[PDB]
Amino acid sequence: DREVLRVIFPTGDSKVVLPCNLLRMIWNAQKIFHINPRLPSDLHPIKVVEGVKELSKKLVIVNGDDPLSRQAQENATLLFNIHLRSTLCSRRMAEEFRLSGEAFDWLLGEIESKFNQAIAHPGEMVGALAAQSLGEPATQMKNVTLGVPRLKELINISKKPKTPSLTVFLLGQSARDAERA
Amino acid sequence: KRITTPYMTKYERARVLGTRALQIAMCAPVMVELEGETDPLLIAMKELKARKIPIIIRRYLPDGSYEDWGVDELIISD
Amino acid sequence: MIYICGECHTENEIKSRDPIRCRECGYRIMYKKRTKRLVVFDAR
Amino acid sequence: LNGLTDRDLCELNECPLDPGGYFIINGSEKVLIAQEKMATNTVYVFAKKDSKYAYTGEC
Amino acid sequence: HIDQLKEREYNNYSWQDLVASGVVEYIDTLEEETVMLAMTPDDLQEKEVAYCSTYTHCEIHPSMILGVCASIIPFPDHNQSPRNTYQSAMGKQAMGVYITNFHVRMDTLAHVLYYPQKPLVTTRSMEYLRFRELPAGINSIVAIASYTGYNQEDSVIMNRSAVDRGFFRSVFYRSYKEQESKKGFDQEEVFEKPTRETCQGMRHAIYDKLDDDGLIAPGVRVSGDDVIIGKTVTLPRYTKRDCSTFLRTSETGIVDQVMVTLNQEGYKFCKIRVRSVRIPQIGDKFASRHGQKGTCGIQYRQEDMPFTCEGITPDIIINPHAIPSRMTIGHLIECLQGKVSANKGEIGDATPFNDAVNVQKISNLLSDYGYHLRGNEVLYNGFTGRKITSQIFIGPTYYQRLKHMVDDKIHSRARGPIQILNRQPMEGRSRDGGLRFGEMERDCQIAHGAAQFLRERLFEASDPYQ
Amino acid sequence: PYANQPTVRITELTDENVKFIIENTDLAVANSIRRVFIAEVPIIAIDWVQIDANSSVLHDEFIAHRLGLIPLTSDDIVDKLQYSRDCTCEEFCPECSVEFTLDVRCNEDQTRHVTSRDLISNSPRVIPVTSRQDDILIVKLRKGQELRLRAYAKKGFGKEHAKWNPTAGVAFEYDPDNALRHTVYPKPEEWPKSEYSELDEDESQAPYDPNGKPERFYYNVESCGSLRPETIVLSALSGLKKKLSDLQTQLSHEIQSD
Amino acid sequence: SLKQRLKGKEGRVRGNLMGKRVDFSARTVITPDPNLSIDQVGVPRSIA
Amino acid sequence: MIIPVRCFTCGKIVGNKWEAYLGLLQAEYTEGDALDALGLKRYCCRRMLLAHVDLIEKLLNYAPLE
Amino acid sequence: KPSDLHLQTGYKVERHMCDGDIVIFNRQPTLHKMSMMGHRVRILPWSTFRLNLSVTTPYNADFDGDEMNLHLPQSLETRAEIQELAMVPRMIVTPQSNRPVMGIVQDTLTAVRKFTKRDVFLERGEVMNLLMFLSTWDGKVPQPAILKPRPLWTGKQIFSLIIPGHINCIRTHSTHPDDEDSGPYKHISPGDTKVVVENGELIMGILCKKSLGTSAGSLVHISYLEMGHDITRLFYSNIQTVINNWLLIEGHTIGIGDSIADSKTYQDIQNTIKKAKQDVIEVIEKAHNNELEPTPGNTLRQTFENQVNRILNDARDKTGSSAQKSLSEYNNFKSMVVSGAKGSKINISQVIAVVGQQNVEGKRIPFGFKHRTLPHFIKDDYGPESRGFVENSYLAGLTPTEFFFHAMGGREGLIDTAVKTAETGYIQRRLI
Amino acid sequence: QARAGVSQVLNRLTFASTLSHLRRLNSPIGRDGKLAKPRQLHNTLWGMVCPAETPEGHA
Amino acid sequence: DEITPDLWQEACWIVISSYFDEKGLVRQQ
Amino acid sequence: LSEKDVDPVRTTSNDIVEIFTVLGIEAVRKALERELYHVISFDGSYVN
Amino acid sequence: MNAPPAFESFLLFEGEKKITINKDTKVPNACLFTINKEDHTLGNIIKSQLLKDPQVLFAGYKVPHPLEHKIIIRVQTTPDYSPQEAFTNAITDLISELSLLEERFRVAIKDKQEG
RNA sequence: GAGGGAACCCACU
Ligand SMILES: [Mg+2]
Ligand SMILES: [Zn+2]
Ligand SMILES: [Zn+2]
Ligand SMILES: [Zn+2]
Repeated sequence: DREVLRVIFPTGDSKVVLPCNLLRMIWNAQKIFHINPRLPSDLHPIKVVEGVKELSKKLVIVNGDDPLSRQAQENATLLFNIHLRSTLCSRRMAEEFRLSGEAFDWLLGEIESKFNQAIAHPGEMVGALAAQSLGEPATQMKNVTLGVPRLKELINISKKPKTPSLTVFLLGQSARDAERA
Repeated sequence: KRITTPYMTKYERARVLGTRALQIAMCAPVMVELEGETDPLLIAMKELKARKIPIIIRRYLPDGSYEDWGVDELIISD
Repeated sequence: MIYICGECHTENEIKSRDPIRCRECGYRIMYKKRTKRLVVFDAR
Repeated sequence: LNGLTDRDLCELNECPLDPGGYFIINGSEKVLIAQEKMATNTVYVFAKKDSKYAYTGEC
Repeated sequence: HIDQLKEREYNNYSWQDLVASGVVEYIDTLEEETVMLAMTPDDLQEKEVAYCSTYTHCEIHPSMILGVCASIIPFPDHNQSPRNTYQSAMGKQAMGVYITNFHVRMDTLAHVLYYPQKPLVTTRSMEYLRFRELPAGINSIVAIASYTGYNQEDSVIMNRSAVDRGFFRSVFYRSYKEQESKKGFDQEEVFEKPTRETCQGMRHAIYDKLDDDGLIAPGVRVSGDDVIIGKTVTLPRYTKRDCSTFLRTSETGIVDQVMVTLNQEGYKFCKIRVRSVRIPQIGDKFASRHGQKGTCGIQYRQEDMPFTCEGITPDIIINPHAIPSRMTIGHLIECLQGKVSANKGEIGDATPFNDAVNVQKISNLLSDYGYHLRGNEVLYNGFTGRKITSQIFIGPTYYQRLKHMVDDKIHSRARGPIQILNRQPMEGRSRDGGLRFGEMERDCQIAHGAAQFLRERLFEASDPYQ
Repeated sequence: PYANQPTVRITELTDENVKFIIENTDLAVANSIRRVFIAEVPIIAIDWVQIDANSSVLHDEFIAHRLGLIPLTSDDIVDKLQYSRDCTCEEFCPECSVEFTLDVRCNEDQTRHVTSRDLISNSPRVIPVTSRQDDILIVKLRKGQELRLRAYAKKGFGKEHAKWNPTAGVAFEYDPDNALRHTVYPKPEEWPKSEYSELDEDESQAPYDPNGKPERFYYNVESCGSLRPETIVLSALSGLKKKLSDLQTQLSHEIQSD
Repeated sequence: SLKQRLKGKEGRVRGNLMGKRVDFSARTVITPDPNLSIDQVGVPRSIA
Repeated sequence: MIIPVRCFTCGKIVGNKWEAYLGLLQAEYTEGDALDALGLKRYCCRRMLLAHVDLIEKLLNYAPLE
Repeated sequence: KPSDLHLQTGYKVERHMCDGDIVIFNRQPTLHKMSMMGHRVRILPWSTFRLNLSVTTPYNADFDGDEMNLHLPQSLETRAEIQELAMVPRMIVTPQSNRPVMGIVQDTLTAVRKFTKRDVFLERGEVMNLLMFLSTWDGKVPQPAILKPRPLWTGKQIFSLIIPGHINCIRTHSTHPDDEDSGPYKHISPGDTKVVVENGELIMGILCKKSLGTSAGSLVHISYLEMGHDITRLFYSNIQTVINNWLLIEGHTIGIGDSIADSKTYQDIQNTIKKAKQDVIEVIEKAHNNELEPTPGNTLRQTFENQVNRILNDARDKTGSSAQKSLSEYNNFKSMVVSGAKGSKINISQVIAVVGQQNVEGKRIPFGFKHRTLPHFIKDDYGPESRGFVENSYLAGLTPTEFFFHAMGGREGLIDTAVKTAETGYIQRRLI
Repeated sequence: QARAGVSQVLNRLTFASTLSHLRRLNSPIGRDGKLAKPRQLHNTLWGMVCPAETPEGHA
Repeated sequence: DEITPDLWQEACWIVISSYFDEKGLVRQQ
Repeated sequence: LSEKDVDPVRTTSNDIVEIFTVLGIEAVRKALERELYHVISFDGSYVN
Repeated sequence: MNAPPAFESFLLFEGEKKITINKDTKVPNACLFTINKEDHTLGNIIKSQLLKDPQVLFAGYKVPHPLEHKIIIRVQTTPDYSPQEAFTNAITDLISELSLLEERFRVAIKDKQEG
């Protein structure tokens, strides 16, 4: 999962946008179930492993059992399953989050409910929503063209931009040496 | 055989509540034990919460095919 | 009826089918009288 | 109203503070807004933007 | 030259003699490209770092770069320039006495303030605009405070007790014109009091307030459905059709004048001026001289508004948050200088570029009268009597009442007149029209997913047809 | 049994104002007494104007406004006078209103100053205050202009309209040295001392009293002329007590009905 | 012409079909009210 | 137009003080001293006499229609 | 006649609009889907559409003369669509940027910041008065934060009652020092600048725009995500009412004493401006001796102007930073800025220290005359005052050349607004 | 093809309106122009044209 | 005699008052 | 892109038509997303 | 247009009750008194006189809307004592205080006048 | 208990 993440995010930006806030849900479970973080917990690590597996089976975006459906379902929840496994580790739930059995079961139920509440409702007019989500900030907007004129240059496909430009990256020691640069 | 979501969407919730409220305002038989409320939309609300609304949602697929889901067959968690 | 002339300030009896002109000074602008009606102001 | 004093204007039911400078057309006071024309008889040289002439000089 | 101009009435010395003396000179825009101006005669004085020693002309006063409406602003240089432009716009919509002979005039719309005051904080350019003879506002006591939340986002809180005493009360005069037009031999419109026995095409309103000459008379209360001119046209039982002039909708008033004359064509012509007293109301737009426009959000009585230890309650309370992003420091300095001018008895000078007036001088002057030097006062809560923990910046500020009153803008419709061609509702509140549910409203209701509300707006509530 | 025992110290008493001090009472009681000064002391003011002739430059509602704002002497008559809403007649009997007439015609080159002296009341007990200093100007008339009108003045308090406010300015103060720290000065050396301050000239604030409460309240109640200032304060105390008595009556009825 | 009737933002399609005047609508100045909840609007009695 | 009957802020009678204020001004009192002689101690009344524009004198220059 | 007044079951009565009626409320321009929202009618006795304040942000509405449109749904189906799709609490979190659109605003935001500070203590009467305005209060007066010598409640203790449910949230104040988290006092803040909400209780922290505003992860956002839309609606209403009555006690102002800086700060700002103008003259004499280095990609005038603009912008930022660090905790400009209610730090800089450089099309003031900006200058003058640098604050007042160059700068902004609205509207229409 | 707005009804709302309308200049440029150059506060307006007084919106 | 700086404000407003006594404000129309 | 010692992977343009003609339709989809994100997020503003 | 008459701030229309009592069922011994056509005057004095009562656990008042004219006074007492007796004793103590204040003011006015 | 259009100008957010 880490190798997949480093392929997906080559710049090292760990900030993602994901449906269920797992860290805050864990904190919620700690406060709800009065989890003492200085005591040994009654949560078996195998319960963490099998619960994360069953939960990942229970968060379905693409339905069916066709291998095409299975691959699409795996792709649609790849980051969320990676993040769910990285957050609900057996190591992290034992030494860092210290949740109990009841708190872990509640956590799995909460992640289920809050993921299913996040799935897009069919019938939602998302094209108009996108057009109002990209045009409303436009009311609040090297000689690189930027702001509203560059937005107009982008959505009206212009054969001649105002300032066409390249971003040439250099392959080899010419990237380091200024003189062969 | 039914591939659509088991959760009743917000649009289905709004339209089912409006249709049921218009029916109750047009003297449809109420299906919940009403404790003296007059508003047809509140009656439709608590029929939906009691999952006793007698309406079937026909979800049209992009094929032209459709799935008929009961209002009591759906999840009204939202 | 009774119209104050616009410049000479004298009353003129003017009925219908009589052209608007002051008899005293021939001025063409005249103004109606204030009513005798009971108009009531709250002093507020 | 030219040359009249303030008393002479008040006898005519006019305002001595009223500036004048307008016309009365059908009982409506009309002001002529001044219009900014280009100055005449003067040679002006501009570089025409994206035209067949690099520089033009008009009068 | 100054001595001779000091006695302009008794030397016959004037500006033209200054022009003849070779002292002043008319410089236009091309000639100003070849002159070297001194902003003040202090620029002509030799400096330790001499900028120029070849000045050709000098400015008379730099505050003559401003126009008529920007010369009413006190301390324009302490304001952000968009606020100067906004005040230049809104000083033309302020309410005052627009001309001295407003009683003779039959203007279509006229606004006259009950008690216009000259500003306590004037510029020296306001003498030549004749602003202290036809003024357009009142010096309020303004506390810039957060009180009850009803002044948030540009709103103000007015004193109901002050408004009851005539604070910003005004009259709106509206004049209606109508003539007996002779349209050929048949269509003869005449000012006759209409009887239902002979006239058709009425709006079914009472004609009892009309006189027997077909016109209403001064002193009669009128309402939005009432008739003020009774005109009847002769058509080729119902020979006559009622073309009576009705009053504007929802406009209470009293007939102020009726004028009867002959027009250029020799027809009978009448103008009726109706007078409506406009008391300040929630939603009426009040502005200061610094672009701090707003609507009255609430009115509290005198016992409810906060008070100083002298029992001085503000006339207007404005939000503090209207100041910071606006950067209207001229408003604060106008309040300070007005406090000094009202205590001293002077009329404060706020000419833009004046080194003799600065915030520290005004602060020391205000401290000389037993007030805090920065204008703050210990205000007490009007509801509980308790001292407000912060000390409130309060002082006399020149507010003006704008023409944009709420009763001249409120509109509603259930159903009514539709257009002739497309059978959709009409245009504007003057025609009892509907509001436009335009294309972006359609897009927003699409993004909402509300298809039945979209149908109700765009099919049922506009023009249903089969 | 937890009532206060307030004390009164009149420090000044003129024809136009009273300065007094109330001790040993709550801040809420003092503030409500101030609010009843401003809003709920009934006086007599003109509230009904019929204008017969008005040739002046001021329109009729403007004249009616100026007439309503004129103070009328309400001493010992406003207690006898009845509210119009609580009266039995059709409209304006002598027990519920006071009739004034004004009839001024200008036929001289000098401008006629129609003032409050030209209000001819039908009751000697209720007259314009300046008729009991110059007179309150109503209008000015050039030669050829007249003002004929008839008004009635009814009883009311300042919660309805500010013409029934009997007070010019109610100055109110407590804790003049800021011992309670109810207001927090960022720089107390910048702040002028109170009139009622008991501090040496070196000090700015009193030391913070942690167990203190507002208990001494300074008033300067000024009168516009309709009532004597002591009559304003006495009528305010009586009216607030009457309001509390009426509220206790309805409260007792509501308790017994429950 | 007919083309001028149909074309434009003021024409038939945009000015009368995408958007139109509506019944049962009101317009007036807004003022603050901190005593109302966020889902609640204060309405004048005449408009109501 | 004409002097207000009362001060807007407090309600002190100021309608009887305009002619006295003008007479004190033509007796060469300063405006602060003229206001102090009339008993106007709060600046809310001092602005009421100080900032007043008496337009009614100029409206009386027009011959009366009625 | 009463024969016309008879009602059979199945008739329709077109009754007047009453309390609780659902309406669609709208303000042009209708940019996004929170420009038309569902509201509940409440009849109030004046002539305006009274509106709450938190909803002024999605509507982009102030009360400077704004008018708004009310639409009444006419059937029960449209009424239920507005009730279940377009109500204001359902529109709290936008799908555009996964964050709230209603937040806490001007007076409420400033007084929340002044209210949840560490040293705010309320007597018994103040607490009971504030709890009168808490519509989601269980009736229990909490045990005060201080019991002896005198029972005193803190502002955090009352805001904990305002906060609904068991919300858990960690934010920072706008004045949180960056070195503090890696210091010895991370979980015990010396400045009370770390906001912690545990079990719906404000344990520590000063709330501001970063905590109660329209940003992602804020307290109202977490309230929406865990507690729903109705509970968040009550949260907004309770914050506004409780904080407005505490602000009736506390009070908030802005004065001319808030624009004043200390005399040492004025000497420092004048010294920074004199140093910056000396640096500008140094760059001018370097370019005039052909000693200025032309950076690659730029002509010599462009790099000269860039160096001058960098010097002058560093001057504006440093003078402003000194001015806004000299501010006391009692300052009102500082309070409204660090609450985030109204005002940037640049506004403090321009009010107190330096208005700054005026720009026309991003460059400095052009040579409108023959190689002069105004006829009060020598030709070929490239200094600060010649080309639009305003060295005065708004308190000091601008000199006439600075006044005219500031009028040019503001006219540029007015033009930019009034000519960008049409292009943006056409772009939005084509995107739709 | 005739230019409009050269004559206007004189604004009589206050005296400042009257004077401002009687001292008004107009650039005969289309108000829909997206170029900003005639709208800019040019340097040569010093002392001839007010730098603050201009309409908001399209003009 | 040159106008000393303490009299300059009065002098410039006197010459401005002379200009607005003769020319007025609507002189161009 | 064809030159020596120039990275043929990360070298890119802000020209959308050039990227469509050189690299394809999915490449110009990615490039258009990057350019739109740059325009939107220059202000610090975030759109989902 | 939509201007209410001013007498609605203090006059009860027919069919309107002055004071209503409701039981605040959140906690025991708590009543809500809705007093119509009254304002911060009575609300403040009654709240502060109720706060001086040691058997009163809670006393507060609010105006729900300044454009309306009702006062809500919430009173909670110890179970030995009722909110109705608390309200009645608060009004009784206020009337006693105002009576004493009125007679002492009359005495002080007489004493200043005779001097 | 409902009888004009269009052109233009000004203003408002
Ligand atoms: Mg606005
Ligand atoms: Zn005549
Ligand atoms: Zn009677
Ligand atoms: Zn006063």
